[PDB]
Amino acid sequence: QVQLQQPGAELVKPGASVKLSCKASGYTFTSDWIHWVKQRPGHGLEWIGEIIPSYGRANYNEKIQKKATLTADKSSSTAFMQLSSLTSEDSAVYYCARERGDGYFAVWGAGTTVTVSSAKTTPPSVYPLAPGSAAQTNSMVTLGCLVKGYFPEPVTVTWNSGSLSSGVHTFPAVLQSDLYTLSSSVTVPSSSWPSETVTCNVAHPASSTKVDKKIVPRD
Amino acid sequence: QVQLQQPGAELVKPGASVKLSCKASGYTFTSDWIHWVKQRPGHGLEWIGEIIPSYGRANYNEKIQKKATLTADKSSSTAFMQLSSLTSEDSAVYYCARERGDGYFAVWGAGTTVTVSSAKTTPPSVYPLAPGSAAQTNSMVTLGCLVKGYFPEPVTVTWNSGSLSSGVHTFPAVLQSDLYTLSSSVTVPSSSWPSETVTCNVAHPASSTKVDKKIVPRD
Amino acid sequence: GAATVLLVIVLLAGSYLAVLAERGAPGAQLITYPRALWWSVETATTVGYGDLYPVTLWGRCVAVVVMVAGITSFGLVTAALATWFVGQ
Amino acid sequence: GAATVLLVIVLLAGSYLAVLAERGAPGAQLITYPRALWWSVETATTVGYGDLYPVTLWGRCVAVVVMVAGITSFGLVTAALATWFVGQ
Amino acid sequence: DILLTQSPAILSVSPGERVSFSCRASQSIGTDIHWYQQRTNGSPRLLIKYASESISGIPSRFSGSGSGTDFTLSINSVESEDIANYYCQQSNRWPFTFGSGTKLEIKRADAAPTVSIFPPSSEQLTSGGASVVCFLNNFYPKDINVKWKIDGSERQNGVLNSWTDQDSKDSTYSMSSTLTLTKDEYERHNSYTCEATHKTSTSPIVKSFNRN
Amino acid sequence: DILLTQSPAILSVSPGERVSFSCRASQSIGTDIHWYQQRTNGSPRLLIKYASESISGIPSRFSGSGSGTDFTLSINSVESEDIANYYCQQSNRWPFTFGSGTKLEI
Repeated sequence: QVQLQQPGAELVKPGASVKLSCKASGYTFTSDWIHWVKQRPGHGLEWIGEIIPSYGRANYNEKIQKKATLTADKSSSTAFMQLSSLTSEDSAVYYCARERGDGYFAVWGAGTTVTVSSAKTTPPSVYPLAPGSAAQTNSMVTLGCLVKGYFPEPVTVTWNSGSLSSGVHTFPAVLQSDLYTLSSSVTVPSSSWPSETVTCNVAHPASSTKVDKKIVPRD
Repeated sequence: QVQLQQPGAELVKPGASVKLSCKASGYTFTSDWIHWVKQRPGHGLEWIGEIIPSYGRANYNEKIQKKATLTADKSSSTAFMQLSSLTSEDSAVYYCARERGDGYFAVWGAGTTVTVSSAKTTPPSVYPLAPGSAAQTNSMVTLGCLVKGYFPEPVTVTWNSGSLSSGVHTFPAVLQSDLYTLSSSVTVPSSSWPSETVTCNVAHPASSTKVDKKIVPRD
Repeated sequence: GAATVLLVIVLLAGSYLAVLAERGAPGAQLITYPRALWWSVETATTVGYGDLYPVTLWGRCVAVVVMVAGITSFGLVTAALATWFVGQ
Repeated sequence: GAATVLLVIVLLAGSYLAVLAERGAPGAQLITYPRALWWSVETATTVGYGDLYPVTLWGRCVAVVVMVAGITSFGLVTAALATWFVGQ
Repeated sequence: DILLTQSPAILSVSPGERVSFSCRASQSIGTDIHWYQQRTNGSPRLLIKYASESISGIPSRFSGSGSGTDFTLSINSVESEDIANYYCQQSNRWPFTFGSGTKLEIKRADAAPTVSIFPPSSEQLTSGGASVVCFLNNFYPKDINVKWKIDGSERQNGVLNSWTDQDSKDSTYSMSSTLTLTKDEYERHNSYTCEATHKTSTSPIVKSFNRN
Repeated sequence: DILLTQSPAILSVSPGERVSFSCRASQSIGTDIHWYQQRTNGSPRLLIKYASESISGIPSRFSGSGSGTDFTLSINSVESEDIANYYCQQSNRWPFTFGSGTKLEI
């Protein structure tokens, strides 16, 4: 089971603060340390700090301006990272990771995408992408879904609740007018569709929404 | 209160020697070391040597020609640095500093400016700098004082016994014919002067003189 | 015979606390329990490999406690000196 | 019980004198009281971290005095070996 | 603090070929180096610990070596799934630090793009908006150009493109091109066409559809 | 003796911007590095001790980091009053030595 659970996203207005959480399960030892790592888009991994739940002491990277304050709740096995007075420079994915006191990060959380912006949250609109009536199909057929007008990142797109993974491409989102847009592609044998259903599932953490859109041939 | 007191200046003829003093106050421990640092104009800090008053032992920078001899008087809590057979190369500001035996200089003296020259001491002449009768005043007015014909450096210029610090510029002195000259600038709201008095105080350590010059509008 | 119990208590308590003290100190190498237990032994045994040691103030304290508790606790050598003095 | 008094006297006298001896010696690291006290402990305890030591002649002397006075004074381990031999 | 240098930042290898990532520490750190793999949009995953120790669950293909200041992560016979960023991390001295990362790139055989064009949905039109989407899927090399034409005339405004990273499934690349217009603008035009120009062909690959 | 290299000698930054001064030691000195600020015509003033320890009275804006041979003095959001010369100094080995200094220009 997932050893470290982190929320998908957090939108923060410039100057405000946010408290990220990391719920741990599995074996827990008095020697465990919970680490936090920051990663800006297209960049590497940056160590932020660590905390030992059994004692409550925290240490921080001295090379960077201190934005975080780490705490831990033993009864709920949850570690927290309070980030305060954020700016766009603080926008990034923040991972939590567990170290058994022996130097390596045995496991990592899925990461929390933090976006520092004044813009407002907006759920995505999911539209179907089915071939036109004049399109000639091969032994395979390509379908998809358009996800536009959402903010902030990210959105997770799966096909048939995840049962369909092969032949799937989800393109990086593009930012225009304070809103993101992306499409996801799926290819299945031409014979299996529409006989066998194909649906895309779009989850938008920031708005706590998840919608499904069945892809059917045009009228 | 000032932890380390050093005289403002010392004029020394080439070949002669001088004994600098450093009077310390505040807490004193058997583990205190008194250091001396030399700094030539426009250059960095150079360590000269150290002495431990509680024992009387002194150590010196091996990388430089030994010009100093350090001693200390426990009863008067004063440390001394005897500089002998000086040349113009020895002209510089000499600081004394206190270290609690733990590696860093917790506090520094104001420094003693030593000038090695054959020239004679000369107190400065302080002249007023008030706007001409045709000068148009803005919401602010600029006044000043001319300090010329003094030797050796330095002179300390303050406004209204130090109560006036904002809007003050004291220009570096220029050397001409064995004499220095500099001016100090002060800007106050045009409405406050002459209603509120403006006086510059010029202290010349080398001559043990300090004079005041009130700045009043021209006749 | 029973002293050897206090030794393992210290070596384990030292090993643990040592890591706590040292993390945070840039350049400290006494920061993983395993090797911290290796340090603790070296310390009580008083052996001298100088491959691992503390740099923080607190760390040196855990150190001092391990030296006292452990160099003393290693008053187990004697018991091994007795049994090996009898059955031989 | 009282020996432990002489130990702190030495460790403090050693720590102090050591710094005195070593300053002046280019490359000497035994030059700040705090760490000099850490040195002194390592020395009496005789532990072996080899992270700090003297380079001057006098320094080595303070060293020898600390070794004698302290390795002996550490004849405190035994008292802790007695109390821990009784109430246990 | 210990600086971990990973150079080159990008490593290009052919399928089934052995590859070696480099990690150099600013000072000796014994064998206290660990390697992580991070795929596009994924979280880091431990591959090797203490320079050469295997982790259960990781393919035998992965191995590590070195001690002191120079370390190497090797992959015997690289395959598509190995496409990702690789990072080293040290735990010899505080604080733990990470290398800047090396990306693994695979040079496979050329492949022409599969082009698909999609008319805006009725659900979208109902909102007064119209997006025409074109997929240029699974091609290689990644260098490719897309051109839009409405009623035979090249169109540039309202077009936004997006390119994926190399795919860990087949080492190819894909691109999407989206032409967004208002329902009105969309209603006064007949045919929409997307054309793809790729190294694999002297002639463009075109897909079209008429609004009727 | 330990040589302390401070490069660049001059650092130009815009107001409110973060700045970092560099200090490299010729050999490893642990964290035995201290930083001083010296304004025009003023005496040196201790800013940071033992590489990263705060001094009471100094603005939170100032911080230090590093160990071994490479050290950094950082200022978050520089302001006019920070205009001065900055020097590093080591106390790991005798004799104590000073870096050549870096001037902050805004």
